Amino acid sequence: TIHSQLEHLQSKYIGTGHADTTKWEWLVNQHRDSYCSYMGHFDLLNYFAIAENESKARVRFNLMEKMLQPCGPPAD
Amino acid sequence: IPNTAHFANVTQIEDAVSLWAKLKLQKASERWQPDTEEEYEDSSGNVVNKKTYEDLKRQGLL
Amino acid sequence: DLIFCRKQAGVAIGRLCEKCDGKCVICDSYVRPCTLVRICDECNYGSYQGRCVICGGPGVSDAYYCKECTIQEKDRDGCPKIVNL
Amino acid sequence: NRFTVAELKQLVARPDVVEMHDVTAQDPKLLVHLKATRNSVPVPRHWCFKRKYLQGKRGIEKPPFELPDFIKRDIDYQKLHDAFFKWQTKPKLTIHGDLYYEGKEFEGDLSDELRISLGMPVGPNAHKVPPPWLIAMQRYGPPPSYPNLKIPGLNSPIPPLYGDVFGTNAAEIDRTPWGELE
Amino acid sequence: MGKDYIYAVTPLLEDALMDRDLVHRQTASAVVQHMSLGVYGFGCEDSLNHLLNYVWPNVFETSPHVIQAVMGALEGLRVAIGPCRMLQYCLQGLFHPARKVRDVYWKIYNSIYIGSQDALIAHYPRIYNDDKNTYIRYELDYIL
Amino acid sequence: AAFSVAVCRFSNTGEDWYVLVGVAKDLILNPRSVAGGFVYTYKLVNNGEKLEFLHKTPVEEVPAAIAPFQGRVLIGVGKLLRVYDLGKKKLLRKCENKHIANYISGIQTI
Amino acid sequence: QDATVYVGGLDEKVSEPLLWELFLQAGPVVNTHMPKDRVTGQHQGYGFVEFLSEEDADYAIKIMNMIKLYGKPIRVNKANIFIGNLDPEIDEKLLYDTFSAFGVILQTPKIMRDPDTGNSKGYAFINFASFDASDAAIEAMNGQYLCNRPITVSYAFKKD
RNA sequence: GCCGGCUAAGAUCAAGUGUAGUAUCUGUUCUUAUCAGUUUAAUAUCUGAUUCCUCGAGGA
Ligand SMILES: CC[C@H](O)[C@@H](C)[C@H]1O[C@@H]1C[C@@](C)(O)/C=C/C=C(\C)[C@H]1OC(=O)C[C@H](O)CC[C@@](C)(O)[C@@H](OC(=O)N2CCN(C3CCCCCC3)CC2)/C=C/[C@@H]1C
Ligand SMILES: [Zn+2]
Ligand SMILES: [Zn+2]
Ligand SMILES: [Zn+2]
Repeated sequence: TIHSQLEHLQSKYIGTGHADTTKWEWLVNQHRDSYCSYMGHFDLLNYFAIAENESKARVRFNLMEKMLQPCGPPAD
Repeated sequence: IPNTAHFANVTQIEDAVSLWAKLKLQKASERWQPDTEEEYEDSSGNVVNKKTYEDLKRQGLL
Repeated sequence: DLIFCRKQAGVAIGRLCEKCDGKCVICDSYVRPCTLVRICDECNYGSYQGRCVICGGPGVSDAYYCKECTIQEKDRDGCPKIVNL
Repeated sequence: NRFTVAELKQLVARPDVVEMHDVTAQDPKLLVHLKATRNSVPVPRHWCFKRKYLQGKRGIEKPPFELPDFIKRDIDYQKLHDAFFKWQTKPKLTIHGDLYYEGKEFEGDLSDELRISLGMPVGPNAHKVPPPWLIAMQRYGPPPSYPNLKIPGLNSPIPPLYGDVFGTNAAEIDRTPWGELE
Repeated sequence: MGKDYIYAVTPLLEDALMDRDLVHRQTASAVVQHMSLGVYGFGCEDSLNHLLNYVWPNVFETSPHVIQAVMGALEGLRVAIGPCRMLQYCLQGLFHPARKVRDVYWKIYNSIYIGSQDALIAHYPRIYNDDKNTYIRYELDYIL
Repeated sequence: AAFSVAVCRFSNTGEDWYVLVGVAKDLILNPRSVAGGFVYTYKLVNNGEKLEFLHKTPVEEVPAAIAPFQGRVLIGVGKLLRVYDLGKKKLLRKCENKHIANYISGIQTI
Repeated sequence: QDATVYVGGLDEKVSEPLLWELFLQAGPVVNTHMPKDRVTGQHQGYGFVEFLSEEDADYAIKIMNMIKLYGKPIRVNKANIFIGNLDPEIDEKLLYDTFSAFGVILQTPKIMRDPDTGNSKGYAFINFASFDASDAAIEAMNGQYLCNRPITVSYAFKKD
């Protein structure tokens, strides 16, 4: 049953998929962990804050605000 | 219409001719056609008229 | 019913018995032990204080992950104690 | 409420990657788009077969194992070690996307042996010894398929010719690599 | 120590991976896994990609031991070869019409995703916006 | 918004130096949108101390890279790679490749 | 078939890349084909060289005609008396001109060809006007030195 | 495998033997048929309906 437990733990981790995963879930997952990776890495945030001419605190707050509904609301 | 991988699993005539029109338009668009795509400035005024194509330049230099 | 515990591991060190002394808990390899095993608090309590993580007999020495499991960061999951249901 | 092959071929930017079953997917537009990514080798092609990935034909009966050339040329001292690490060559390797499948295992200069079997003598120092195919080229003219080819007697001088080289192709920078060991 | 001997055993592993016997392919997969985790940071990616080209067709195997060895070899190649190559091998099957292909590919993808979730950020392919939803990541298109 | 700059000489002209500046027009970053682009040309006179405007050539996308090349200039106009010669009223398009993937961010020539 | 040239008269020293290497100076030979036998498993002396253009095949047929390759009369072409072991460089008109010195020919001769390539099989059949020309061919031509190929003339049908 | 075919290309349902595990063998049958539903990437599968000829018989 070790394989079955692995199949239950892999499902538990947030961001994993399965044969019924849609395009929307996949894309919002990669957008969300992209925003978290931007918040983590110090020189990517530097790049963005120089590009759009904003303070780094403002870019961080904008990314956190975008975290809620990236890619718009779902289908139907 | 040539036999290529694009025209596979296509069994009807009009579908084939329409997809051929589409592929023709796409490829003909994405090539580099120097005859109509080029900017020559003939020495007729030599400081004006850069809208000359590659054919009007020969007509002016003939 | 050979299932890992996979709970948050604490400060308790995993133990191995005389039969399992050189073994790796995850892949059962014997080559290059690399990382000390940690177990959760419910696996280390009362009568469960010193016990083999593989079988459950009286522990005699420290349990280790192998270098192969350490490279793949398989020491970062929960408690690796084998628990039967 | 599902596309047809020709209808979906009209929507996509790359119709030649569309296949029979592609119209039966839950999201064919994303499937065809991922099939066109500028990488990403395709599926192993035997998912729809019914022969368990091992074809029982093609005559797989063959030699067991051919060792490399370095294999053949105490048992051997550090000198034969030197030999094994001087003779070591890189084998043939396939690049990133070349998956294997059941079938894909079977599918002016002349050599000295052919010149010895044909009855042609060796090249002299200063004389004219043409091949018998050069008389037709001297009579009719140079071949239009290879105008840059040179033959001794017609375009190349007689003193040229050296060994088995009876012809040379004459086609009408800073190439040194940057960081390399000395 | 194996970094000097991968070129010598590659044709033998090729032969063993083309074989019909199941133990042959299972053991060759085990060898690939141990070799991959043995050389890591030593620049042996050519032979390992070549061998992945022969290991990958075995993902549609029903025998449990063979598929276990194949998963082990894939997770070793995830470390030695990198997650970008693995994602490139999984992309076209993630959304296949057949449910078997989707199950296998999503298992492999989840294994690739749980380890090195952060690196995958730089490897995802571009996906265009539709009428309803925005999918382009615009920040990465900035040019200083 | 200026994004590229180059100093070069053109073969059809003499030993005069020119400065080319690539400029975007009404660029939005998120969502990305641009109205167009321009290439400015200056003559760089008085022993390299003064710039004097010569003309201004419109392009349909942001020119992000400009590189001198064999007596002419290469320009990356968004996805497009073009060759440009100097003219009396604008820059004259000479050659073009249209198969580069997404967006040209740099051009280098040996 | 037009861009490909059929070569005849190849010995055991000639191989499949050897013909492409020898025909590389004449033109861009794209592929070489050698049909293997069923009893021996080797080439029967006849092969094909598929080039890119028809002019290269014409130059190879006009340059490598009646050549002595590997001790064999190799020749390239556009892809009751019995004569055996004849050279493929000769044609029907050439065989009719060679047979006109002994006796008078009744009609144009015919040469057998392979069902796969169609250039030359190895045997031919020719009919004379009278039996005196057949006896002169069996006395003189049956064993005469042809173009690097010992031919053998024999009677196709004889009644005891 | 041999020169498109000779039914060794697949599925299935009962029983026997045996392993830690995989398995191995026998009888079979294989719809030669149609429609509707389930389902399958598509098959498959399952769920239901559906007088004549010949020499007392057989076949459709
Ligand atoms: C596939 C083979 C099997 O799994 C087999 C090992 C096992 O199934 C049997 C059962 C059993 C109990 O008989 C196994 C025996 C165990 C062994 C032969 C291992 O030996 C030991 O346990 C001895 C002890 O635990 C530690 C010795 C040690 C450190 O050498 C250990 O091996 C290593 O860690 N290595 C491997 C790496 N090697 C190099 C050498 C350079 C510097 C040291 C580290 C790198 C050093 C030695 C044991 C090897 C045997 C496989
Ligand atoms: Zn381990
Ligand atoms: Zn124990
Ligand atoms: Zn625990």
